[PDB]
Amino acid sequence: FVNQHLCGSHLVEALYLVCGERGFFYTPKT
Amino acid sequence: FVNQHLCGSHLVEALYLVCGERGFFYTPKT
Amino acid sequence: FVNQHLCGSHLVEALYLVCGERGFFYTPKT
Amino acid sequence: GIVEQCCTSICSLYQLENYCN
Amino acid sequence: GIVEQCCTSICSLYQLENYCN
Amino acid sequence: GIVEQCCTSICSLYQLENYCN
Ligand SMILES: [Zn+2]
Repeated sequence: FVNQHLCGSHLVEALYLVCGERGFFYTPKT
Repeated sequence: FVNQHLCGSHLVEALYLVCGERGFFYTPKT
Repeated sequence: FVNQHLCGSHLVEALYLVCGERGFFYTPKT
Repeated sequence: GIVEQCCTSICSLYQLENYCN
Repeated sequence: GIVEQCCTSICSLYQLENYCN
Repeated sequence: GIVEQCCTSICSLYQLENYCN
């Protein structure tokens, strides 16, 4: 696997693929 | 709901979700 | 058809649509 | 317009809704 | 190449078609 | 955090995996 530059919705697309049915948390800095 | 930073195709993805079966017009400045 | 500004995954989405079942090669500069 | 506002600044879903048919 | 051209500049669908199999 | 790292820098799929449930 390679490293990624991921902004915005692309980050959540990546989490979706990495985690699959495990699900995930999307937690930006506030 | 939160405010959005949307460029390029991301804008049309957002319109698709907001409008659903109502449909929408995508009208960039020319 | 119009010209395109395509970065990252947007490029592969475009190739997918242009090529369809023909398939395609995604070949970034190394 | 809306396309430019959303990209150069930010926009709300309610502003986007003005473009629904 | 095409990947870099499309991102740094612009490209056409016909230029992209050169990458179909 | 991870959201900011992936966008300002780069991140791996293994770093992302820390956010799976
Ligand atoms: Zn994007």
